[PDB]
Amino acid sequence: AQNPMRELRIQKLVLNISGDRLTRAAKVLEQLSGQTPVYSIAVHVTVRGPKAEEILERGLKVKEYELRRRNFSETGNFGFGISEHIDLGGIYGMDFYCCMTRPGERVAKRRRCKSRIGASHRITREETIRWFKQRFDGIVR
Amino acid sequence: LPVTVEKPTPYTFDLGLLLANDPNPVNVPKTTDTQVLEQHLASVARDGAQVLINQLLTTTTITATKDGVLLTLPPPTTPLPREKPVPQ
Amino acid sequence: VKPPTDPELAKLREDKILPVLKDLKSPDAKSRTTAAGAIANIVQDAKCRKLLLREQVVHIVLTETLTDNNIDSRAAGWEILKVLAQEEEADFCVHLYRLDVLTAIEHAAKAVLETLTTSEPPFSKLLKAQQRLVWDITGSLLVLIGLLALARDEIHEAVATKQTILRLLFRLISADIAPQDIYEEAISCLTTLSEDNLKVGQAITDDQETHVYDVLLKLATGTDPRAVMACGVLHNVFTSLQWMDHSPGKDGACDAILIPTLTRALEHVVPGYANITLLALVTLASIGTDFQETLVKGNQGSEMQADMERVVGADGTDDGDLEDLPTLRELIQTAVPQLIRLSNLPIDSDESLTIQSHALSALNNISWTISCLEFANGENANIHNAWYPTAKKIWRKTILPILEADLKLATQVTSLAWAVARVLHGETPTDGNPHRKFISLYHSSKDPFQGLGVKCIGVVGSLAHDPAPIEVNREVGVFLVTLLRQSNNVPPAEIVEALNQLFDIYGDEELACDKEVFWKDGFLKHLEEFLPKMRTLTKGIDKRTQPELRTRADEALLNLGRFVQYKKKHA
Amino acid sequence: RSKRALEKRAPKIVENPKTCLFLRGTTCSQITQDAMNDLYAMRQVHAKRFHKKNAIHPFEDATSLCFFSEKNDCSLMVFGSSNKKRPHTLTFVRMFDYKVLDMLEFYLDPDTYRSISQFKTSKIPIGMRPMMVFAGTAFESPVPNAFTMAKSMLIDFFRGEPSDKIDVEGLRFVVVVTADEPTSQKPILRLRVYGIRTKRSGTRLPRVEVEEHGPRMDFRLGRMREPDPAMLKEAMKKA
Amino acid sequence: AFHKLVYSRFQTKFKRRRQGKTDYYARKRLITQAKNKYNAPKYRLVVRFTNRDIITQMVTSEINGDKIFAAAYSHELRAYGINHGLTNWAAAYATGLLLARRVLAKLGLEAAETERRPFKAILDVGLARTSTGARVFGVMKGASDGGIFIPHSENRFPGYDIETEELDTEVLKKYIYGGHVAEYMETLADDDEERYKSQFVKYIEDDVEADSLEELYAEAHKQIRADPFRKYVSDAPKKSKEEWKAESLKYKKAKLSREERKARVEAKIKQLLAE
RNA sequence: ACGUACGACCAUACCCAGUGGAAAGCACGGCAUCCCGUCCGCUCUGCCCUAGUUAAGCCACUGAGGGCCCGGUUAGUAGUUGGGUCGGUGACGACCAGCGAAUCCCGGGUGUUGUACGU
Repeated sequence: AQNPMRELRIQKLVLNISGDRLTRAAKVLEQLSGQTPVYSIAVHVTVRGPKAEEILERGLKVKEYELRRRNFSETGNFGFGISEHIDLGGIYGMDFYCCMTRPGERVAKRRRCKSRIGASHRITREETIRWFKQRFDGIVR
Repeated sequence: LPVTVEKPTPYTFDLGLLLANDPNPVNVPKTTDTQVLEQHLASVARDGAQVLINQLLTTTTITATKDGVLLTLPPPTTPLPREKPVPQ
Repeated sequence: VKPPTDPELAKLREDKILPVLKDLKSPDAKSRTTAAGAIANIVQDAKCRKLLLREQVVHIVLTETLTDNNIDSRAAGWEILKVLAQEEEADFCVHLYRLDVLTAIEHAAKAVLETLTTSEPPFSKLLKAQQRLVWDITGSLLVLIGLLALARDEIHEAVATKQTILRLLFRLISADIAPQDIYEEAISCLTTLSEDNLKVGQAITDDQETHVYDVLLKLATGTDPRAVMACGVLHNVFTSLQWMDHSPGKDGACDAILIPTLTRALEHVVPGYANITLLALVTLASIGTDFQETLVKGNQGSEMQADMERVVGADGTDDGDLEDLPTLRELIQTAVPQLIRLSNLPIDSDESLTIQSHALSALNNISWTISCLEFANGENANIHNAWYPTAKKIWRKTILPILEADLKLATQVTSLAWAVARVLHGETPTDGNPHRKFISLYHSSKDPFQGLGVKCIGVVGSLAHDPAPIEVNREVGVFLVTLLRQSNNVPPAEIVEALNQLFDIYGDEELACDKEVFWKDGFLKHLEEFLPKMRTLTKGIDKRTQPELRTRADEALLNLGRFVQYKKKHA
Repeated sequence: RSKRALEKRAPKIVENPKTCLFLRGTTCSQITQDAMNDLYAMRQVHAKRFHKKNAIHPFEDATSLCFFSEKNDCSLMVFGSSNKKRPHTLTFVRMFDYKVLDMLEFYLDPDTYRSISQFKTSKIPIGMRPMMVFAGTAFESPVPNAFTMAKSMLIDFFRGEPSDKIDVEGLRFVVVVTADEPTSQKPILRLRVYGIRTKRSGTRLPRVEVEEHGPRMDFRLGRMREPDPAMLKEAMKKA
Repeated sequence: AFHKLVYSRFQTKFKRRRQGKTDYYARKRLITQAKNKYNAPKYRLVVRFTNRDIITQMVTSEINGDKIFAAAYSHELRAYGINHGLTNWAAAYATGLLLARRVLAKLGLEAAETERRPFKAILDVGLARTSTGARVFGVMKGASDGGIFIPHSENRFPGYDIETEELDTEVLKKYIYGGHVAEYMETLADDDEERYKSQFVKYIEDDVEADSLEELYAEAHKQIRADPFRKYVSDAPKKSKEEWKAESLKYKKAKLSREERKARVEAKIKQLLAE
């Protein structure tokens, strides 16, 4: 049947903004994420933990809980973009890219006994779509 | 059970490579049973190794901090080829 | 130089070969020169030249006539040997090589170079008969060294080894005071010698005694009429020295500089001399073929997450140009519309038929070279943006009126249309339903990968590959499934390419064609029925004859199993 | 990083130990693979292996051997091959300045061959060089012949790393190669590996006892390509 | 998404590299270093950390490949008094001390040919990262304090500054007797209540505290130096391994034999070829 | 027999797709004070084996699966030595020796094994 150890989980939420303009945008990512962003032409920061779902919830609050079908990738990750950062809280356009993992991802990234994750445990597109419909009560069209 | 063996030809030992050329002809029984061939070959090898470490222990040793008694070896005298020749 | 006996026992006696051989063996130079014309006329005829080779005339010429101190007997011997070379095939050239004609040919080249290069008599004050005999000698040297270069690969290497003959070619093409036939033969022999030869290109670009590369570059840059015959030689130099867009040599050594003058040659062609146009089209097709390994040698000398973030974020845009590949810029901007204009000429002349055939060949080469580049998921975007409206122009101007109307011409336009449809990917202008014309061509059609039906299957797969009017995709899918059910009367290459096109068309489930065409027509049942029959026929293919077809059919079977499992899972 | 590699690749006055190379032919019986496995186990520190089944013949053309020796810095090669004419062959090649100096062929008898795994004692530790004893009349010949060449390459195989000081806690293993006297049939060379267990029945010196492990090989020497005197005179010299 | 296009020229790696358990480059570097250029074998001390356990053998390299001299595990420390946290630094030092005592007891430190030599070793860390403060150096410190001689520096010990070469021996002596766990328990007890109960459950129910942990580890070390050959039984020791052999055989999914393979081929012919 | 650690042969062990795994061990997992390292406790390092879960890793089995391997064969052939004898103006072909492949085909296989500690 189903296991509690195969439930979906947000892994990360990378935020990316594309001389002086990068310097100004680095402070915006620093005040939004709370961490120091890194350069590449473009700046980006990686956000994990319980604040990542808060940032993604605010980003879905910008797009009023509606996302297109073409945005959900076939790997399982999904992303979108907002052209103005003012309504989150010079106009800056930034995109939100989010990755989905189950428990047991560490078997692909550890040093000792690195292995491939199984075929029945890999995340698919339709499960991500069902998760999106279930949690935030958003409609995919 | 003696600790030395006397053969008609003297051994030609070369301690630089831990070597002992033996010019005394080995008498192969040439029998169908391989077992007696194995004990004859092992006896010849036993005599060779006995002469080898007897000539090794004849050479002076020195105890060391590494805690291993070391046997000083002469430089190698057997001619051998070379990987790459002498520069300049 | 063994004195073997001559067993003359032919049914037809040598009534005239014996006096010709006696006159050739005579010590008189004028008699030998007079008999050279008769011997050449006899050698031009068939069924009697073999009797002259039974006389061992070639050894008598080689060790006695060509070794004579008088230059006239040497000229007659070289005329005899060049006539015998022109009449007979390359095994004669191998026979000359095994008698060491290369040492004598280099000695004669050095002697004639010493007589022509000297300014002490000088060469200019000589009589017209003497200089005419000298130029006839050099013509014999050039035609013989060209045929020996065309004989075999090791003979080509041995000719490229000798420096004196290359110096003679450099002095001949740099002095340019010879008559036009000798200069043209020197150009042709440098063309044949420069193909895939590092040594010839190095000697061309490294000469400072005459600076031959400077003269060739100056000629190729200008509007000199014969200069286009030189240009491909430089192209062969740029084929040999790896002087291309990724790493140019002296003065930005790329083929793009060679482009416009040849294009200017295309400006010299008018609707309603032809060797110049044919050589220009051959050189352009050569550039178009060589641009493929130019690309792979350019490429020879995390990211997936970034590509997914770019694709999913809907941030796709078009910018930039082909600044890193200027040869492609000069080909697309100038050469492609000129070949389009040249292809659509009136067909009132057979010369125009040959010109149109070579133009379609050049367009086929450049279109296949461009279309083999991967444009999936927006990679190499600027090249696609440059090529796309010109590719639609090629489809509108060339493919449709030719297809409105020869098996060879149909094969060429099918290959060109496949090359265009591989990069258009369903954005082809559907005017007058060209896929129905392709279906009619394939039905009228009735080593294995170059058939007409294979290219017809390939083009009708690509036209509906991506979103395009559902009815075109419906007709293509019905045709492909009808081909797959009746697999008894088709070659396996057609089956392999039809399966590959069926994988590429109906792959993902996001498209409307998967819901509207694939599941409504029940193609999965036909594929599941087809799987054991295609397993039997791919077990029927021998491996030692066509290993490529066997490997591609095994790949087709594995991908068919994966595809039917995918469509069973995704419903 | 490549500076130390170039320094190791450079010729040096005091020679480093030679890196052997084991490579396999197109056809190879299981006996020849087991023999190369045993020899590679006994030369485990200074060796390299190729699992790519290279299609070369060492006696006809030696260009591929020169290419492999310049690419991998290998001055000693063991090539295993199998034919209907010659059932199990191991050819030993010594090369000098990336050109072939000496080659020899050993024909192995498959009926009397025993691997290391079939003896069940304590084995030799990795990298400890064994003592050598060469008992036989055939090794002492005035003219340079086959058995002197076999001695001159089995010494180079089993020498390992030279040292002028050797602790007594080694010296526990002997490699015994023996050749019959040159009499019809060609003489048979024999390679045995033995371990030394000391029993002190004598008052002063210990008495050896011999226990067998390792390969049990019966070679017959075959084809040969002797070195040229020009390479021999210049590579036999001493610094 | 499709077109698996292939690869008979693809050559696999070794068995213990596809599983990712051994790096053969570091293994070759370790066995070459150990030779000493004298022809003397050197024993290398391996240490591997699982979750819940510490595995410490002391291996030597052979042709068949390896011979365990003496193996010390973290399980039998439950026989010496310590029962909670058998993975931390203090258990690592205890396992190193137990391993050194075991290898020095079974060495004895009838016709030997050597005609009081302390023991020698080489540290093996495996695929574990060799950062400072890592418990591989705890096992190494336990071995080097137990009586064997390991060539080592104080660079990788914890409580060691990096911009000056001073080792705070108070911090090291705190980690030997598990003082970091003690002060962590004190901090979690004072400034928290949920985590100090969520963790340290077996510490709570067995009624141990900071100074009790320190004296208990000291008594454990004295017990290790007293009699290092105890035995432990934990859960369910059904002995007489033939019983375990029968139990494993009657839960093993057996294969199909050659007659059964012929029967399966006949069934496949009747089901697919003959439908 | 099964499990771990360390290994030896290094695809019979890999690749894809299905079904199952008692005991213990492996894992997954929990936490971020200290040692330590990051854009991010993701990896690395430290603390807890309590709560969970065999979903994946791992192991086992299945598949007219792809691949791979062993034995017999294809061959002392092709090819090569233009190395030697006869033809052939030649190109080259017969002939005699030495060296000497591979697919196809037929039969079988899908891991053996060492030390230590356990269930």
